[PDB]
Amino acid sequence: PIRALDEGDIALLKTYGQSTYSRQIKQVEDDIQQLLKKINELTGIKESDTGLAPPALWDLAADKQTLQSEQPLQVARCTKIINADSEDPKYIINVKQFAKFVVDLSDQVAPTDIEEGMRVGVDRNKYQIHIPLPPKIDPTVTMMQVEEKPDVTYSDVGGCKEQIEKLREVVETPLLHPERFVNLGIEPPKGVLLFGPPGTGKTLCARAVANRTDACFIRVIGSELVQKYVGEGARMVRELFEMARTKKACLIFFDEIDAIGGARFDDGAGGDNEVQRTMLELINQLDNIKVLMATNRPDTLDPALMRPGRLDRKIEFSLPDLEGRTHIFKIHARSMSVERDIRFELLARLCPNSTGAEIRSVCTEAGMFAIRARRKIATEKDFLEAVNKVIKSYAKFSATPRYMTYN
Amino acid sequence: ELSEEDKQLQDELEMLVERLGEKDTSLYRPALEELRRQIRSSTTSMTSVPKPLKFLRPHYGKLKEIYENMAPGENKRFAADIISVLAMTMSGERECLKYRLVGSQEELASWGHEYVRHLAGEVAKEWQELDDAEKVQREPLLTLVKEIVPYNMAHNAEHEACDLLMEIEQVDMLEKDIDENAYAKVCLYLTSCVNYVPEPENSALLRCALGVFRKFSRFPEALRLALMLNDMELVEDIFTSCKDVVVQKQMAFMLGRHGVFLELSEDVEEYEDLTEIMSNVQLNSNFLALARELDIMEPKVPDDIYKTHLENDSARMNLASSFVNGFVNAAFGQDKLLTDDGNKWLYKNKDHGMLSAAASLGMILLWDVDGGLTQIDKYLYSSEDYIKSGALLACGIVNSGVRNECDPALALLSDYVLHNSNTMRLGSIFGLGLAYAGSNREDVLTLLLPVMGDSKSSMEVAGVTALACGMIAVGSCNGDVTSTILQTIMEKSETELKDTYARWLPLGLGLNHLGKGEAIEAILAALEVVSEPFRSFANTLVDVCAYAGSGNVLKVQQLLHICSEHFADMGAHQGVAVLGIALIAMGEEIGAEMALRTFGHLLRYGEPTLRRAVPLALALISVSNPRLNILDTLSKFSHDADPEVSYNSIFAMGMVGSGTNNARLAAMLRQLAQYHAKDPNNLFMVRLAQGLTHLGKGTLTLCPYHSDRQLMSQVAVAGLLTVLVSFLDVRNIILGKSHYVLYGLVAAMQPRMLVTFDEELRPLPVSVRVGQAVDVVGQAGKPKTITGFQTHTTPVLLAHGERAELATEEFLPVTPILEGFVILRKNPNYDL
Amino acid sequence: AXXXXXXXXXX
Amino acid sequence: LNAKVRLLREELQLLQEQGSYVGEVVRAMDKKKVLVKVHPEGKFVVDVDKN
Amino acid sequence: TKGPDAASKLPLVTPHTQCRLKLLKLERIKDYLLMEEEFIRNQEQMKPEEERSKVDDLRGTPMSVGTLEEIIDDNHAIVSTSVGSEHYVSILSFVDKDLLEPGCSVLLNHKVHAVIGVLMDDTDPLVTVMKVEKAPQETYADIGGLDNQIQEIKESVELPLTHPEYYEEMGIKPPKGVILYGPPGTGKTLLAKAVANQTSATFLRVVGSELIQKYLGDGPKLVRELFRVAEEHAPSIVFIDEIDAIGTKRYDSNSGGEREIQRTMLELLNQLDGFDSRGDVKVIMATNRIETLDPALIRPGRIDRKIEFPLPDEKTKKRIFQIHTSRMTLADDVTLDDLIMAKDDLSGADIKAICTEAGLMALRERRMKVTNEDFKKSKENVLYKKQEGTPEGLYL
Ligand SMILES: Nc1ncnc2c1ncn2[C@@H]1O[C@H](COP(=O)(O)OP(=O)(O)OP(=O)(O)O)[C@@H](O)[C@H]1O
Ligand SMILES: Nc1ncnc2c1ncn2[C@@H]1O[C@H](COP(=O)(O)OP(=O)(O)OP(=O)(O)O)[C@@H](O)[C@H]1O
Ligand SMILES: [Mg+2]
Ligand SMILES: [Mg+2]
Repeated sequence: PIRALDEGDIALLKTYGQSTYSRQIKQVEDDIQQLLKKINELTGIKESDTGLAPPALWDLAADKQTLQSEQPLQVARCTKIINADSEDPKYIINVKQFAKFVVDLSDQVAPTDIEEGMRVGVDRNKYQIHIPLPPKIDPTVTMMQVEEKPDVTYSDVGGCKEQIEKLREVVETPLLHPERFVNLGIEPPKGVLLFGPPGTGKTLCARAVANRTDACFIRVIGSELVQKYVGEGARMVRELFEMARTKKACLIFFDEIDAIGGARFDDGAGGDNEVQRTMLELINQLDNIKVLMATNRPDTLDPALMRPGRLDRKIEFSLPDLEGRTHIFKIHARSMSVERDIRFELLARLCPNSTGAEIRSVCTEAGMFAIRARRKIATEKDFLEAVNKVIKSYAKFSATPRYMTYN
Repeated sequence: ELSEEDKQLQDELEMLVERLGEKDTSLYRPALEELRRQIRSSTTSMTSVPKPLKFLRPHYGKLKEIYENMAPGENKRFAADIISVLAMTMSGERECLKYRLVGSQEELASWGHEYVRHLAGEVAKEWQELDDAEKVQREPLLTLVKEIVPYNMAHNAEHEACDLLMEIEQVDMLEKDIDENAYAKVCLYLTSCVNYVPEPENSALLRCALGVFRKFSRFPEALRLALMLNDMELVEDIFTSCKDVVVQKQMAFMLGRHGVFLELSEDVEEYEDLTEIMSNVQLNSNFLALARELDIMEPKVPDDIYKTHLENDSARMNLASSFVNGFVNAAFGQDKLLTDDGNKWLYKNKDHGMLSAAASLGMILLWDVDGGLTQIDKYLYSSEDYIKSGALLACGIVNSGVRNECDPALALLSDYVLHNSNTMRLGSIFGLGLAYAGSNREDVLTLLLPVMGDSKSSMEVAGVTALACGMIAVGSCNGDVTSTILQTIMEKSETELKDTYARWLPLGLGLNHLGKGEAIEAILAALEVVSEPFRSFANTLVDVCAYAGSGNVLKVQQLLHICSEHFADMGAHQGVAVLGIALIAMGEEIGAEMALRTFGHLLRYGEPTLRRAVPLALALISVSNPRLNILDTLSKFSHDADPEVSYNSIFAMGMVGSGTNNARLAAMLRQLAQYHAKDPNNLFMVRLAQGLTHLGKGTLTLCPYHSDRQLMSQVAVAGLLTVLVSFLDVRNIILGKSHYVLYGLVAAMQPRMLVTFDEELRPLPVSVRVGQAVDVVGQAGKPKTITGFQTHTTPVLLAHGERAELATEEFLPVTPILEGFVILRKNPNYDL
Repeated sequence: AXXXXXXXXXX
Repeated sequence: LNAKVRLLREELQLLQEQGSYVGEVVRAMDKKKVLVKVHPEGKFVVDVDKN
Repeated sequence: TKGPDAASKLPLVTPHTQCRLKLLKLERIKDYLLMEEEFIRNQEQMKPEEERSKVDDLRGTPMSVGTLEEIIDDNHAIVSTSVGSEHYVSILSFVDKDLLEPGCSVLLNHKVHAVIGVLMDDTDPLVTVMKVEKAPQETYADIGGLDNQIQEIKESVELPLTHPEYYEEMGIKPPKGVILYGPPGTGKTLLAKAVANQTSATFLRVVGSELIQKYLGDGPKLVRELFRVAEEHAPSIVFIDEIDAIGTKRYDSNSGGEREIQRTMLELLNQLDGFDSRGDVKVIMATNRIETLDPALIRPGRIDRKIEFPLPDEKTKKRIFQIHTSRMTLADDVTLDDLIMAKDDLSGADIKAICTEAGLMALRERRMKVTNEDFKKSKENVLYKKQEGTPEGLYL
């Protein structure tokens, strides 16, 4: 018998017992909210300046001139030269998206200046080739190359000396001393595919190779190589590799190859094959240019792209051994305010089967225990408390009641 | 619909209402008795909807009229109770109140808590609607508040109890009804409500809430309020009434921390100790004492502060070098540059550079009339005796924040206040003002009198002169000093006013009238004589000094108008206007945080003159308070194109971070130095900002608020106002010849520490759970006033907005609010 | 086994 | 009859005016400029009528 | 670096008992608000040209927005129209040849395509709504218990912004990226809504399903945009709630649609710790199932602190009750311990339903004061969807 609240009932519930300030106070809160709403609207529109230059560097009189005499020129590409009589060439130009047109030069250009294939500027009206244009420097690809050298040096990469040595004989050694790889005539592996458990040093052994490069290091995002419009993924792959051959001593580093390196499968009923044809435009491309690749999950890579004709070398970044974990530790603790004595060797045996990063968080948590309690020196007792939270706290159950079997 | 119980009750009530149709003898006494039972039974129940009131939807017209005719005696009154109770559910207030007014009395408790409160509201509603035109209605309403208020006191409804009395405009009775278990709830409430309440009720509340603290012998609490009202007489009584010396001792330590001095009669025992405590001679020993435990006795050097290593000797930057070796090492008792090779150091400062460097000598050693005065024995008499003003500021600065029985400031300074050289006098009057700020001593005030009238004195001598007098009589409206200031201000000529330093003359007028908006009506009347612009400018600035910390939205609305206006003689009036909002609104946190939004609007929608004042305005709002939102706001304007805004923003950052050692502010400060390395004016003050952010290695705060941010420090608010307004024109004042004005802050310079001592004054290291303070107002029981607890072993430091509580029940502090030095009385209740 | 499949849209 | 024709004649004139584009306003930009996204084409920094 | 565009929170009014102290404090906020409106409105009214007007005439109306691609000469650049074409437009004088960068979104003249202005702040509407403007209203005092979990989430998102000295004075790098995981209804999102009401840094939010667009590149490109705005706005926290939607365990999917979601995880997995290390952009993920996230997305280095939120303990459940029965009106007989003590796995969202229900069971009997039976009944009425599932009396 859940009696519905009669209108007579409602009137009393809301007035009987009401604190005499209730109607007023609830009024004040309601007034504020509406007042805040109005406050924003009167000022919410904040001017977004549009990048105008200082008043001094203006030529407004001449500016009206450029807009009036000069005209917009569609940028096109000469795909062929008919050379009708060798005196009336009748060039064929591609307007990109507009159409393919058989055009003729405006008198200003020279017949010999427009060589087949070079980007040519046309006029909106008749499409006469008014001006040659510099070859295409991709706005995205050009930003890809690492212009600021990463600060991580090779002394920061610990416990992977044999894996770094194996990489230095494919990415550095055959690029600084191309004489040991010639005497025996061994073809330098022109690419390594770093694989390992997530957080073992794949991209640190990547930034490290960048700090000592002497080359042009291109950091392939993975995201940019998958574009909405069909084909623009492959068009980027070519425009990256093309940007490498032009440079001397270029290194390309495709981090997270899984993004655009998934095992092929017919899914043509969808845009996935768009990405796949971007890889097949990369498989063709791969097979002085060295190529690196990182993949925490190598098993999802196309068998074709892992063959020893494209990725000649496959470096496995395993979990560090004990003599390396005590070294990965000292690398991250060289700047910590630790007490001189810490038995890092001891902290290496408490982090069994622990990666090169979870060792880092043990060093980062160790201080956080030293900051929680106001000690400016991160003593050893903190680390064991650190290794309990970073490694053990998420390692397994393996607990006392079920661990009194091991002694 | 209803049920057998509900439908029958509808009929039973229906029969009773209907039976009153005629005048039968057994219809009025019988029926009204029944309604009395049923209505009483349901209403005096759980919050259950009062079924009698829901069923009873009748009209009282028949019974109201016959009420008069039907037995105007008891039978008449009975009907009133039934109709009155039925009125509270409906909307007949005027009739609803007047029925209990005329109808049967009985007692309020018999009806129900819900009814009682409703009569409470109507009684307050009627009393407010009843003006002084007639008290005949007041006696009945007043009688009602006699009974109802005790009803709330018992029923955990003190909030409504205090609320009920405040509505009536009269809150005396709480004195007689507060129980030993209630004064905390009531006393806390009034202190929290007093700030918001407007004049003059706010003042009346403070004394009343102060009174309640009296009835239960909670003496230290009465102290905090007594100063809040800023009335010395009530302070003197509590001083006199405190038959316990220990409470006498403590209430002097709170009297001292406020900078308040009352001449102690020799009849009061331990007069020297009370005088020495009040004179603040014992402060130096603790401060050095505090340092030894904290291990911060070693002085710092400018180079380490700036950290020249990380970044990728002009006279000016030397001043910034000289200043940083002031504030940073100030009050530590030792500096590594200004105490050993100072003659060498200063000699690379041209005139005003010498003035600044010499003054820092005194600020490097504050609160030591001997050590500093002896650290005041190698420069002042310089071959460029122009620097005499420099040590004179140091001479005056050392005495600032303290009072010595031997009156050193007047002695040394007097012989040179008449010194003909203009620079020699600048240090004299200014330094003297710092030393006796708020003293209001008639002698020094009198001696400063001829300085105003000394025509030979240059204007810069005059502007400091009026400022010096103001800083001495801050917050007292001294008739003699005001007259001297008021008489002096009128005589000023129009041409001589147009200079910047005339901007200081009105400042002195207000500093005399800080905290009293009732008496400033006249002072604004007298100023009307002088011609504009400075008539209007002084009027606004005098207006601001009147309402320092009042929380008066009215004046703020008045002040906001001036800033809102879009006009050069109008911009000085605006600039003081924006700084006006900052000072007025900076009492309550609710308003003060809101002024930030208004400050922000004045910058995006502001104009040249306003945009310069806003960076200063934020400085007063959060002095020594690194609120990230405000510190960020100063930064985004810390690179601004106008030189004035860039400087003011940089100075504001220094104030906001004053003594906080905020790493972010420092890192923010360092990056700015690199950005502005080219411009000496910016680099000087950005370097200065790093100087203010390390005031006393952070062991000091310029915050003008003590006592849980409740007890205002009048002398303090004088200082910050001088530099801040003086910063209203930085280039002529700050960037000009007046680098010394920055020493104006020394008045409010106070320590922030948590040193706990045993009952014998030995440092008693007691676990003190100290964290962000959380209000206990409106929280039932023993609410925790500290959050984000971080147990510190006293002594400890409390960044602004922090409170420390004695985590060990071993001791019962005499004063409830653990700020500054507190006498911990060993708890007799604690048993090991 | 039997696998239901989603799909994107190359513009 | 006049009032009816006026309705018909007016609707003939209004009905020759070209229909307007519909585009999502990404954001206001000043006070007399509002970025819009016309459906088929791309961004446009248009003005705003006086009404 | 535009600086932290922190949320806009009006000060807080406490007391909550609806006492006059409350009305006054709301009035004070209103008074300044009325005053603040006065200045805005009285600034346009009190407030009552030949250089810019010439510029606006050269630009005309409207002005297209395409992507710059090459600065051929000082006064010539190739700009791609909003359709993907190209154009060899002219760079006029008023434009700043400094802000003009390849990839920048340039304002183009409509008739004769010619660079006329550089449109910074072109962040998608799909990521500019991700920014929290009006700060949520649940302060750390509304979250009961969770003192060990709160501190863990206050040493990565609040402290590293207030007292940076501690961390840089010790050699740590403040932990950056915390995975809030636990059973449903424990307080994962409330602790997140509480860091927004205290933080002073731009608090972007997502729902782990917003950043999966249908277009092939729309997905990974929104994530690359969100971490571009968070970095742009200086101190920032990106709260990807229900992260399980995007970052589940990678697998060889025979469905292209599912290979684009993973191509979005492998972007959030590189926009966090990959080449070209991050700046100051903390990330707060939440998830009820930490057992399905990819071992890489929660590998220490991206999600440094895995705050685990267990079902409330007996002491916390008693504090959780009061935080939700603070504004209620309990009768003197309401001794909450009768309900708390039970071994029922009463989550923290269950506690607020045993509060909403016990207050609605009060209206049933026509009472705004909830007695002790109003909780006993409500506990049962609110405790379904979990019935009783356990082993039989096998174990003794
Ligand atoms: N073996 C290691 N030695 C030193 N630092 C390491 C090691 N492994 C991880 N780190 C730390 O973690 C950072 C990044 O880890 P790492 O480069 O292994 O990521 P990753 O392998 O790319 O992960 P994922 O494959 O999931 O993207 C390094 O820059 C370093 O700070
Ligand atoms: N410890 C707690 N203290 C106080 N309230 C709590 C607590 N835990 C949960 N709550 C309440 O839970 C309500 C909603 O739960 P919440 O949003 O925290 O869940 P969640 O972690 O987002 O859950 P889900 O896994 O469903 O996304 C909040 O309104 C809050 O009042
Ligand atoms: Mg990587
Ligand atoms: Mg959630």
